[PDB]
Order: sequence, then C-alpha cells, then structure tokens
Amino acid sequence: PIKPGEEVIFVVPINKIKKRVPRWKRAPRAARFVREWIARHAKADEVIIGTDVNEKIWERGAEKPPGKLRVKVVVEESEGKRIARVSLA
Amino acid sequence: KIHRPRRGSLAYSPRKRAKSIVPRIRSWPKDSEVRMLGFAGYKAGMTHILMIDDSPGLTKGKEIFVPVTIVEVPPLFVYGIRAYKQGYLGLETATEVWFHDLHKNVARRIKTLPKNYNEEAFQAKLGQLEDLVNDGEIADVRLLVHTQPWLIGLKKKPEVMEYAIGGDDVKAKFDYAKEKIGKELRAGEVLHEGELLDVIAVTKGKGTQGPVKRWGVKVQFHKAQRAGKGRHIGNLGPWHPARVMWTVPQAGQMGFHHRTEFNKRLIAIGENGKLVLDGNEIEITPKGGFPHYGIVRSDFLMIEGTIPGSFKRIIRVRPAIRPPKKKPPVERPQITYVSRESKQ
Amino acid sequence: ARWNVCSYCGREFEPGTGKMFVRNDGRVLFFCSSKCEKYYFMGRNPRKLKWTKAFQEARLQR
RNA sequence: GGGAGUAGCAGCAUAGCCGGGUGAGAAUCCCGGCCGCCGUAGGGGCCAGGGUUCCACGGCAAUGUUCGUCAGCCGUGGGUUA
RNA sequence: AGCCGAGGGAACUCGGCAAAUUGGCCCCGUAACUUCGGGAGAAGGGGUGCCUGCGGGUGUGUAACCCGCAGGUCGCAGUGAC
RNA sequence: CCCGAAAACAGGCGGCCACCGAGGGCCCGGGAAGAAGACCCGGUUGAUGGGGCGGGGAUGUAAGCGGGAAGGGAAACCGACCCGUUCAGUCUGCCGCUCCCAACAGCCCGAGUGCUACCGGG
Ligand SMILES: [Zn+2]
Repeated sequence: PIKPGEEVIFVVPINKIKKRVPRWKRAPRAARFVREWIARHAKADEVIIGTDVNEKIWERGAEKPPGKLRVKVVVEESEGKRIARVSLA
Repeated sequence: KIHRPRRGSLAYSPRKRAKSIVPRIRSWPKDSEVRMLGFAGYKAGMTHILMIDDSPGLTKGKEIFVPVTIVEVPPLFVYGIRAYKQGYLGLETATEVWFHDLHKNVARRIKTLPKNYNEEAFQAKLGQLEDLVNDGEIADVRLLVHTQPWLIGLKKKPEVMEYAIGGDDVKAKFDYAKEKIGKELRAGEVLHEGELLDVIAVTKGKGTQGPVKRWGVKVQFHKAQRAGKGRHIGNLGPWHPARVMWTVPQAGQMGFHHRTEFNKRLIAIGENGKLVLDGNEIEITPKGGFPHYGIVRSDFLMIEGTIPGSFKRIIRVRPAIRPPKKKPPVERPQITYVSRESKQ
Repeated sequence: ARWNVCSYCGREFEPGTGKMFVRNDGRVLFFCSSKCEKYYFMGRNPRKLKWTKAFQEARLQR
C-alpha cells in the first residue's frame, strides 16, 4: 500500500473506457472510472474528488475528456476506513 | 424454372463450437520411415518471400512472390508410451508407461500425478511392456508428448498430446519409442524441408452470425430492405412436409471450428530465430516485432500460404495424407528476398 | 530482388510492394503508397514537404 | 386463473457531473460551481374556457408510467379593496 | 434513423421507386414555336478567398451606406460550414 | 473431411482420493473467446493490466524567439504570408525492458450405509 500523509502521483487512463460508451456519455463515465481506479490503487474505502479535477474532466464538453489524467492523492485514516483525497498535480 | 446450386455446404454440419481448443487428429498417413508422424507449435505471423519457382507448371524457373506463415516450434518432451490391441469393434488401449521425472508445471494440466514412482519401478514397467510386445498381443504403439511453453515466455500450462509412429513392425516402433522416452524432440529430427504438410487448428471466432455471412445467401430487393427483411431469407419451406428442414439456412455460431487444410509446403526450418542464406544469417522477426505477438527466439517453420487460427494458438502438423502425383522435390527452394520491414 | 524508387517522395521501397502507373504516351511512374499516388494526382507539390527529398534539393536551390 | 414477473416505460428537444445539506431512508428534494438545450419561441403579455388549481405552514396510505423527504396530490389556516 | 464506398454506370425494376447530381451573386450568351404578352433563370460558358494599396456616387464630413481597378499571397478545394 | 460415450453391451487406459476430504466453483488482473451461460490465460515460486524508459509506426515541421516580405508612411512602425531553429510537435485499441502501483482478503460445494447371488485367491 501507501502510507497516509504522503503525496502520491497517479496517471489515470481514460482512453480505456473511451469507446465502451457512446460519445455523448464519455465525461460522466470518466468520473466514475477515476473514482473506481483510485479506490483500487490507493486501497481506500472512500474517494473524495476535487472540483478542479471534475472541471478538467469536463473542460471540452461531454464528448471529449482527456486521455491521461495526472492527479495527486493523499490518504487519511479516521475511524479505521481509509479516505483518499484527489487533487490536480 | 431457373436452376442454381444451393447456398453453402452440408459437409461441415453441425456448425458448432469445437469440443476442445487442442485439435485432435483422426487419421494418420502411411510412411515407411520409422519416425514420429507430426509436430506441434504456436502461430506467430505472416510475411512474404521472393523465390525461384520449383513446383511443376509454367512459371517454373521464374522469380515469384510467395506468402509465408511462421510457426514457432520449441522442443517437445516425450513423457510416455502407450500400447494398443485389437478389440471386438476396434482398437483398445492395453497399457501405458509414464516417465518418472516430470517438470513442475505439468501439474497445471494433470492435477493428480504419481508420487514415489522411482527410476527402478519405471524400468520394471518398461520390462513388462517389452515382454507384452514380444508376446504378440499388440497391434500399435504410440507416443505421449507435452509442450514446453515456458522456454518462450507464453505460458506455464502445457498441452498434452498423443502421436503415432511410422512403419509396420510393432517391435521396431517400440524400439524407437524406448530410445525417445525421457528426452527432448526437435522439429528438425522429424520433418524434412520441401515436404508437403497437412495443418490442423481451431478457426478464428466470430460468434453468432446471420445467413448472409454464414451461408452466403442473397440480400433481398430494396423494397424488402425498406420493409424490414433485407438480411433475412424468404421462407422456411413448403406446406408439406409440415416441418422445417434441417437443410434450410439459419443463423448461429460462426467460427471456432475444427478444420484440416491439405498440402501446404514446408519451405524452411530455422534455428534460434535466424535463417541461413548462402552466406549470412538474418532475423525473421520484423522491425518492431510481430503484431499481437513479439519476438521469435527459439525455432520456427516457414509454411507457404495461409493456415487456420488466431496468432497465439496451438497448431498441429502432420505429413500429407492426400498428396498429388506431380509433387515438388523434397529440398529447400532457392530464396532471394525475405521481408523484414514493419508489419504495422 | 531489386528495389524501386518512388516518383513522389524519392525513397526506395521493397520488392513485392507498390505500384506502376502507365501513361498512354509511355511515361512510367512508380509509387510506394496510396498516399503518394493520391497526392501526386490531386496536385500537392513535394518541393515544400520536409519528408521528401525534393525538399532537400530545393533547399540547396535557395 | 394461465398468458407473465413477460410486452411497454427508445424513435418527434439523446443531460447530467463534482462538492456540501436535509432526512429513518436520496440517480430522482435544496445551495454553489462546471457542462448543456430553447432563443420571430420551449421566452414576455392576455381572451374565451376552467373554477380556488393562487399563498404560507405541516405531511407521504393512495395519485405521479421508476423513487420520492417533492408536487397542479393530502390536511390546517389565509387571500381578489376603483 | 444516418455517413462513406474500388472498377463499371440503370445490366435493377411494371416503372430510375429511392438516392445521387445542380445550386447564391456578377459578366457573356440564349433555339424551336408564339394569342408578339411570352417561352427564358431556355440551353451553354467564364469568374468569386485573404492582405496591400488606388479611385468613384450622394454627402459639410478620412461621419455613414453603395459601386469599380491594379498588385502580392496560401490552399486538393474561396456562395469552402449554413 | 465434419459432428460424435445417452453407443441402455450407456465404453477402454494411466493416476489421485475414499470405502477430515482428493478435487471443484465463486472472487481478483485480463482476452486470442463471447447475447446470458460457456471457453482461454495469469495471480508475488508473478511481467496479467497500468505507469516509466526505449523501439516500431500515423500525420506532416508545433509554440516561442529571430530574420524577411507586395506596398504604405515625417518617422518610430503596420503587414496576409515566407525562411531558420525543426523528420519537428502531437498521438498510438502494437513490441520490449523494468516489480514503481494493483492481482489483497476470503466465501461456497464435495464422495463415507448395506442385503442377498456371487466372482478369483483368503
Ligand atoms: Zn513515396
């Protein structure tokens, strides 16, 4: 895993889920893909996605999200479950 | 009445998914030379050569374009010997002897292997079988073999097969097998360049397809294309018999079938990914790598033409069962150019 | 097995590939690809394209 | 009763996402931001016709082609000045 | 419900059904026949972008609208989409 | 050549367990397979997906900076566009190398009994 307090950099591939969905649904699906991906790879029970990340996902409309995101992740412990917070790099 | 032939063949029915992805061999050819009658490998790619024509016909003596498929063939491991006697209706297995020292990874395929089974017990069982063969009770001897796909980093699970042996004398066959058990086999020790081969594999999968593609039926008139029946057939049959006939073309599984393809020429056997010309050694792997595959590193066959199957798939090879009288001669043909350029 | 040269881009292409276009007056042209054929017939000028050899020769002409 | 936990809940305007809140319970209710649709009409004004559907507070058994803490639904009180 | 399609170009079909082609503006030029009004946008052919400069009409006007010329330059394509 | 042990004489052989438990399935990372099911490969005794570094490819020479440009202007300057930097820049539903991140944790199904007629030796 990765230890809390640390600032980690992740590249998320959205190319993958492109062409699974129709063009007009690509950005809303990219959001869910980001959440699932970071949960898997940070071993978190919750993910909180920053508004800046959402805005970068939706910059060019619903049809054209970026192919590769670079994101910063910080994990915190509270009450057991791990919580990951995502920002832009 | 207008006459015409029917749409598709009835000789490959039912058109179903293959039972196994490893192909079985139903018939064997008659070869006097006491050798193992086939080999197995993995498909890698296609390219082309230019060469001086050796086959009969006009264009003999001329330079010609020839397409080629490459099959990667690492060495097989001979792990067993099996004996067959004559039953009431047909052949029946009598006895098998397995070798005692097997590779770890063979348990991924054969989950329950013997435990103690020492060299001494092995020699005792081979003696039992030798005496059985000398008695006169035995009609055929065959080899049991497995692939080694860990030498090329493709897999760890092997494929297990049974091959036949050429000739007539059961005792001579058994002596061959006793020599070969517990040792590696290489394709050069079995095949001859310039031979004609038959090739056996499971075809590329396409899933459920309709009758335009599956049977080659005509697309209907543009009025029907606007009525909703463009890619349908017209009718399922006459009033009497008051049932649908099995011969009427319908939709279903297309591809992933067992097929045998006759009379493909072996043109060259290579070594450690290299081929020898008059003077120099050249890598057959093209710039950038074979697509949906990588780099050929062990040993390979050139087979001219096309063969069934996807790229990373198991292919079985045997000598030709149905060849013509006017054959090409069994020597490697004179090659002038081999394509090494990128294939993507 | 000899290597022909492309009439549009000036590079060599391998045996068993490409095309020969024959004019009725007899002039023969060789093309490595559909790209080059199509550009030559629609009228793009290769002396301004830096992926051709005519560019190098015209730079010498500057 | 079987048909059947099936057809239909597509086609003429394909629209949601992130963060926060309420609440027993939130794809479907509220705030902010991003992204979108109409834009000589899907905006503004107003006859006939309808008759309280208008407003505030409180609710969710039924109605709403899904859910619902929402409502032209349910209850309690109000509201039309020449 | 829509987009493209090599080589052929109606061989399809009761029937070119459906689809394709043409398309705005300026200049040139325009058949038979005719109730002399038309036919007629007949047909058919050329041109059209950006930048730099010159000129004209009305007007008091380096206000505003409209009409011509020459040169340079990029692209497969300048009524470049509609 | 294709299908083919439900071929009711419902088969033969080698091996494992049994008379807790061999073995199987779900779950996980994937695709050469795929309407649901099924098939195939891998799971730290590991290169399965991703990242990074390289290779092979597609298009066609980025932004910035500098220098020119038909002409105009008292002049500082304007100017579509051209040349250099620059086979560049952008991209990759292909290959290779490398454990940097994730293939963690588990949850279900599972054969045990004899009667008499025996069969070949106890
Ligand atoms: Zn060329």
